[PDB]
Amino acid sequence: ERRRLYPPSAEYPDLRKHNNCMASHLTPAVYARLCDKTTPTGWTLDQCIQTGVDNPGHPFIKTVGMVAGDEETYEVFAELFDPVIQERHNGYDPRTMKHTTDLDASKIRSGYFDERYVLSSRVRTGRSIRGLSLPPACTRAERREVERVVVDALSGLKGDLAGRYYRLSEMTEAEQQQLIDDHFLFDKPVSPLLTAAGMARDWPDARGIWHNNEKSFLIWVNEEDHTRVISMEKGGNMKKVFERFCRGLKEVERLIQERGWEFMWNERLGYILTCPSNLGTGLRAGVHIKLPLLSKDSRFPKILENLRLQKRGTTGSVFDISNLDRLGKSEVELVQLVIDGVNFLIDCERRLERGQDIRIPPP
Amino acid sequence: ERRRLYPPSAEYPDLRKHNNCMASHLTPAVYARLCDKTTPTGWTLDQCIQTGVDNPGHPFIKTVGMVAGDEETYEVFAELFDPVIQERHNGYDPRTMKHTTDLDASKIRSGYFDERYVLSSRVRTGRSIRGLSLPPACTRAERREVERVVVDALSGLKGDLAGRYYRLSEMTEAEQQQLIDDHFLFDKPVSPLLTAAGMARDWPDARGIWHNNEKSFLIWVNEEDHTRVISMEKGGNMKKVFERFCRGLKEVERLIQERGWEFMWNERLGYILTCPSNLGTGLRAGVHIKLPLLSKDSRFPKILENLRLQKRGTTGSVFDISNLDRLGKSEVELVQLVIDGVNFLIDCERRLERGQDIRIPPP
Amino acid sequence: ERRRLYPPSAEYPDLRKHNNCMASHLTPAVYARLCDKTTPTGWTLDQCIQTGVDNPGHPFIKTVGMVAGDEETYEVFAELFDPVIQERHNGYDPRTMKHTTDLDASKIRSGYFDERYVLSSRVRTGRSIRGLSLPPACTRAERREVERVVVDALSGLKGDLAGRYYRLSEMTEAEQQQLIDDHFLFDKPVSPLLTAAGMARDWPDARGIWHNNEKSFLIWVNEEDHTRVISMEKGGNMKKVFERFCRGLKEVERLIQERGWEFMWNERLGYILTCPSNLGTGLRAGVHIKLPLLSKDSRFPKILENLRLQKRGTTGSVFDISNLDRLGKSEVELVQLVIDGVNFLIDCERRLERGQDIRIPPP
Amino acid sequence: ERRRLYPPSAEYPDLRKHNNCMASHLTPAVYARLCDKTTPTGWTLDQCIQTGVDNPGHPFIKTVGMVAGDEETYEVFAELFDPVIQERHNGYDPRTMKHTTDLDASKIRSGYFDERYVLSSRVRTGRSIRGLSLPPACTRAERREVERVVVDALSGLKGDLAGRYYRLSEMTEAEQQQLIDDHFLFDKPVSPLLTAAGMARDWPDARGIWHNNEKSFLIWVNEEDHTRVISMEKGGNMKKVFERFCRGLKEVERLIQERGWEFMWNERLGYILTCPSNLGTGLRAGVHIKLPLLSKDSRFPKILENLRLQKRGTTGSVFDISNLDRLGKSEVELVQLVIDGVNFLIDCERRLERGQDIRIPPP
Amino acid sequence: ERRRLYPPSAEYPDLRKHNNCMASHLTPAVYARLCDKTTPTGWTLDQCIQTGVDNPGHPFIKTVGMVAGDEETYEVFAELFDPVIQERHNGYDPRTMKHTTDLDASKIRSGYFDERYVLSSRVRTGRSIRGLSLPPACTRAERREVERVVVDALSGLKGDLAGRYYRLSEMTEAEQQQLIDDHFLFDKPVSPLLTAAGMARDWPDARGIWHNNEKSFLIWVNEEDHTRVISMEKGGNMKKVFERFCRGLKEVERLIQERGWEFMWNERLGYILTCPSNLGTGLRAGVHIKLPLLSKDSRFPKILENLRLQKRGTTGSVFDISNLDRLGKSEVELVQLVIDGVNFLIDCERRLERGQDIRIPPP
Repeated sequence: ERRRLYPPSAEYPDLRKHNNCMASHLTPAVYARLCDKTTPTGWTLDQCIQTGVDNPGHPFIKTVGMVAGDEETYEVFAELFDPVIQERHNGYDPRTMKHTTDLDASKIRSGYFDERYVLSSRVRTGRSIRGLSLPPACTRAERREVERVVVDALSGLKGDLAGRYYRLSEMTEAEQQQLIDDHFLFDKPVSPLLTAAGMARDWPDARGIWHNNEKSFLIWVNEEDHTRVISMEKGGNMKKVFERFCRGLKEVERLIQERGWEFMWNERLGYILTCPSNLGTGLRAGVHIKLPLLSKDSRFPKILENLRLQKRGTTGSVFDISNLDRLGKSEVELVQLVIDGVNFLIDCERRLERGQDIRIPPP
Repeated sequence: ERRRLYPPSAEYPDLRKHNNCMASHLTPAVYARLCDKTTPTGWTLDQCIQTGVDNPGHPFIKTVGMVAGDEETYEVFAELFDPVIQERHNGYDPRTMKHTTDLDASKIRSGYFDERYVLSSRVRTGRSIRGLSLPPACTRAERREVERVVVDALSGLKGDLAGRYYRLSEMTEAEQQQLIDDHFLFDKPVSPLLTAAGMARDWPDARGIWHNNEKSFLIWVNEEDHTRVISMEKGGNMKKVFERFCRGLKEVERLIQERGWEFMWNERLGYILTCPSNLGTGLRAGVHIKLPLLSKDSRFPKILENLRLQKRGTTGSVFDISNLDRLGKSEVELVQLVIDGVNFLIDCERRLERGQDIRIPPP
Repeated sequence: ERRRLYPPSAEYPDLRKHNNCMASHLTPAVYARLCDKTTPTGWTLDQCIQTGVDNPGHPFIKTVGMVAGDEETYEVFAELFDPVIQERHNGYDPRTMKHTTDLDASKIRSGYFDERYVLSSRVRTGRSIRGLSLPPACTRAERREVERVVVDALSGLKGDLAGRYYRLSEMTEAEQQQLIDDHFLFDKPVSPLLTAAGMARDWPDARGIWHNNEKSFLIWVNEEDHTRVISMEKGGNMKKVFERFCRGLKEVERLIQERGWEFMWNERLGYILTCPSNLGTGLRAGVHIKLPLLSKDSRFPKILENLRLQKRGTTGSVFDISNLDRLGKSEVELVQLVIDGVNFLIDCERRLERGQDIRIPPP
Repeated sequence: ERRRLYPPSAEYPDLRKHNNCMASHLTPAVYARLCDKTTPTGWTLDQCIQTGVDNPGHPFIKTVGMVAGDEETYEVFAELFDPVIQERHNGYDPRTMKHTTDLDASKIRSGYFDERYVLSSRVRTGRSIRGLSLPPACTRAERREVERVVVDALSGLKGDLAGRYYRLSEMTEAEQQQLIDDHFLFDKPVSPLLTAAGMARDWPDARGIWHNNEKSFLIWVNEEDHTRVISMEKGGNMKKVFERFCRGLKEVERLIQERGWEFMWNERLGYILTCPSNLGTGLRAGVHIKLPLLSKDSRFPKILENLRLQKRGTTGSVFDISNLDRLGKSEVELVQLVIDGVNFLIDCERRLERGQDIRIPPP
Repeated sequence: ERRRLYPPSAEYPDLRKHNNCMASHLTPAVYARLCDKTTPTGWTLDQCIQTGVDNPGHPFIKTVGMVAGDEETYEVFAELFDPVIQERHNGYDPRTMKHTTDLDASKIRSGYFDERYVLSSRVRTGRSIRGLSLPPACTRAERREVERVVVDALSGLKGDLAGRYYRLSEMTEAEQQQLIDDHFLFDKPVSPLLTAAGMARDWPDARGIWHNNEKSFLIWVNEEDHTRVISMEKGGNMKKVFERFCRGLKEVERLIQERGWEFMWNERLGYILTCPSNLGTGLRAGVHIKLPLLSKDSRFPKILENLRLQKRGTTGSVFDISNLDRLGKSEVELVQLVIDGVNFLIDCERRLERGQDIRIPPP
């Protein structure tokens, strides 16, 4: 018409007191360029950066501040998304570098941990369906559809990979309590970032938990991403949980492809997930390890950072140790790196108990 | 094209375990009719009912579960909004009945309260600018624009109605602390209903507080609605706060009309506000009254309900008493009703202290 | 799209210190309603009121402050234009009242003035072509087209109504000087209202003067309106100039209709002209009269206003006296009114010279 | 449809008696090509060349005759705009040559003038906001928005760069008179070129003057361009005014970028301004110098032209001397050139007072 | 866009020296109204009136000057077409009056003519297919389609109504010569009106002649209208030719309706034909009568006009006499009127041969 739209800079957010990657990498020129662009489904830049805008963040804990709604979001708004990935994934370049996926689990070697040192071992990743929007942008119908696809695929599961599916909509109090006792049930998201991103709409509609009979295979349906798969065990046996995880993943992929649905996947980004931090693989191979003597030493965080491992709470000297680079390295490579780090910390703790000096690994 | 959209019932929310007015008055036929409709600005039915869907509500505390984004929202989605107004406003009919606005304040009579019984008196309402979207749907540019209009209008304020404007974006810690000490500053919304409605996006951008020099006139800018105006005093003098409130309101209205902006207003709904519960007038004429003997009696809530008054916390026998019908009665009529109720409770407390029997007013 | 337009009140002009009819009759509601509307040709409300906005006006001299670009302008923007016509034409109502046109000139009676009292007599009106835009909105091609139509029509003029056409584009200095000596040439508009209205664009392209051989018929082509026709004579013989004017007008109308073009004309407005002040007829039947004794008396302006006559400069006691109501009365009725006023002033001056008392006519 | 548009040559203006660069470089082929093209905002070629068409110009004083409304105007209508820039900027080629901007002010050397010779020194340029239309095409809302952005940016100014902002809309008579006495206030544009270009619409709405406390920093808001910045002092100290100018410019740029707005800027054109004559830098570094003996000599204009300096009125042998090439050379390079010319004229005047012969500098 | 279309009066034809009904009933207002309108198929007003424009006509022989291209042409351009029908059909009013069709042929009574007086008798009308455009606007594909439909319908003809179909495209010279000898073949149209109307495009493509075995039934395919049907005989037996004509017409109509095609027909206009003169019925019941004594008398044309009969060449005192009102009267009524006129002329000639005086019938 003849009326004038608001200038692109008139919609520019106030990012003076923000400390997330979105605010750091957002410039007036990029916002002006990407204000008009829109994904085929309907996701806009403002909806992409709403989580970063509403949450200023805090120093010493830097977040991404961005979410995605579709596969096209990483392409329509690629100009802003690429530097965020660059800074979040230690310099990984989506412009030219190509991600490699290796989920065979036939390359895992050794990696058996001491039972006293390691109490539990987990392998966790996420997946999303290609034809349906991401949790920030998915409507109620699409959230029902992803649940239906996952339930239909997981119904045809046999062998040790056998279990049931519980819907939070009609979850009874007794089974809810037993799931809480098993530390498998997920609550309504309360983090301000998730709520601002729109990952808690329509709760608990279309949200479900798929539980294996052996209590080793866990599936969360559209709580933070379309599917969150976990293979866990009480002990230090990473090879068995890794092979169970890969068998379940390939079985689910084959079943959904047989039904006609396909996982989100791109050559340059890997497995597409809603949060740009979890990209490529989404793997967090964690370990609940108790190393009091090593935790006493102040050089322990530096040594952990040298091998690209991070520590988090479960404290009683028991911590969860997980890898860093979700994107840019193969899944089996990530598993090998995390088991190597765990073994290095195990022998360091053995030396500390014996009093032997520990050599710092190269960064 | 040739592809099929998701059926309107496929997007229908799961309202089996919801206890808000939105879920009560939502039917598959209405959702099917209003799924395609959209306000000129862009507000959809799903965005209208998202707050109700995400918040199931609780029995004995019934909420509306709906919000509006534009003036057209009450007209584009009128079919669903009308029964909600009907049930929320004690049977007020927006189909045929017309709201009457009387902000002259020249009809207030008597209504002077005892200083010992009443500690404070407040008159509070809300206003919104016609050309800009409501807080649930307003973008950053529109939230800046409403703030600019209000600040420009309130700059030209003289007499006793003189004060300053503090932006939460650059509010210093000392003045923030003094505002907290004055119980005037508003925090970031934490209620799940407000957050789900989208009333807490972009915080604290474009949010401000306008404070009178005499500490009697308070303006909140786009915290829950475009403008929240309060005239308060420490005592039981309702006529002075009412006249100050009306003078400020008419001065602001004249100033914005001089600048070219106009308040949202419809004949059938009154003053348009984002929440359908606050409609017509948005008045909450409150009183901080301490009636221990009356509070001891169990018939006190029934007596309060007879005169259409409600009690809320500030306890120490001190309660805030406010009117009920925001829409369907004139502003001066609401003030007269609330002062009549306060005087009735005052004489009831006097009788109780003297031991005299109290006659229950008709409902 | 998803971006937000500027609110209609954001474009509202600052009319605090304006004293034209446009500012007086412009309200935020009307501007909001008519901001989106646009004539088929392309004329907007802002272009209609630009002349009023740029020119604040002065007290004691009130202007219209509005212009039109097309015939649809009086219909597309009728809501704002109607009150302006109401106030400008002494209460004429375009909503219901219908204008009557009578250009026969067979009803003129008496109206012969004294040669000593009256030095000159003029009959002047304006016309516009239906298929072409008004001077404020007409482009260069349309301004060429109106000139071509008028020149082709006036070429086929015979009898006493015979003359030539001079284009200001190639007007030579000698004929320009002789036209100035004849007080017929028009200069480039310098009034701020006309320049702001856009009536001086592309000068002197497509502007011309058609001059009769007898120096009695004058045509101005698109200087302020499409055609400005004048029939003038040195004396007090109104019937001859009126009949010459009507003969020329009907001859030109018949010729243009023969060629295929038609004058702008509406039942409720009469002859459409660019300025809303000149509507219905556009007649200014003027007289250069010298009445020193009457001009000395201070009641002369009131007496002139009683008969609906106005005085203007040509002073030496010589003034131009013209009618007031362009719209709402028939052309012959306007001529009768002006000749009646002139005769009344003539007999008043005769009485003053003889010393006789003069009776004030009813208002 | 089936109806025929007016041919592009039917709209071609009559430029036979025009002597501006627009008429010189306008050809029927270019007009035919660019008649249909339109900037995203709505600026057409006819609106670009209206100023040239309405003003034929005069020999010995050649004007540009063109204006721009948007940043896209220099790209949508680049075919016509490029030769105008070529002829106006001494052969600068926007097709291939790239403009270089250097506003550091750390390269200025020497350039201190005698106090008796030089009475005042000024550094003046213009800036425009990227997201808002140029003054010829900007609507009322955009003119308000540019003023709001500039006022908000200049509010956060400290140090010696501290001052107030006066709006001409509510400028009181006393401060208006004192601004006139300071020769800082700007009047309503009366030049026919500016009025025809549309640079005087809506006066004095959204027009303001920002005045430093030290009376050295002057900002004009949307009088001829979005911002007109001046740093002036009474004396011959060019380095201090240059450093103050650059500090103010970079502070304002940083503040607007912090708020989210960005200055208009292109690699091939430099800083975008409405008039094509003022491009690249818009710098007019002037000096009020009194050289009677040099002014007596008839070779003085040639000597001034040799160094690319021009003379203008303030006469009493006092003239304002300013550079020529706004575009094609760096800002610091322009300052160095103008100070070199002033020093050359100073030593020439010293020689003339001493009677020494003066050597003519190379052209 | 922003460019201006040619005004509707700029396309107005020069009808000063035209004497057809189209020019008589065309006014600038009607042309302006109907310039934009267009039939669903694509027929415009200019194409409707091209035949009238190109052919000025001649006094004493007045033509219609209009053609139609579709059934919607009589409705889209009804405002201009209606007065033409009014004047052509002796005051028939298509606005309100409804045409009645009676093709039963069971109401014909008497009407047997003398063999010596009458040499031949013909009944001729035209028909058009509803789904295909009229000859002025029909393309090559539609002209092929009408021929295919007519040929397929007429193939299934038995009894005395049996014959062949000859295509002019491959008509051999011998059969062409024999058709010429039978005076049945039609040549390429040479009348300027038909050529200007577009009724001679693509000749002789899709043009054909269907000839009965008994040489009594003649069909012309898209020569001037879609179908031209004739039933002729050598003698004065009108009842037999009328019944043969009606039997053939109803058989063809039933056959085309069986195949799925339907004749053009409207309640207010009757059978739709391309030329507005031939409307309602298109009947021209002619008779080749030789009345020398009556032809000698000068009152014969007036007497013929009294009964609504017209005379035309075949002279040798032999003339073709036919009815006038194609539209407004029933087909059987037209046949009765023409046979009554022929019988009246027969008895008048008998009286003239016997010398008896003849009484003039009422007009």
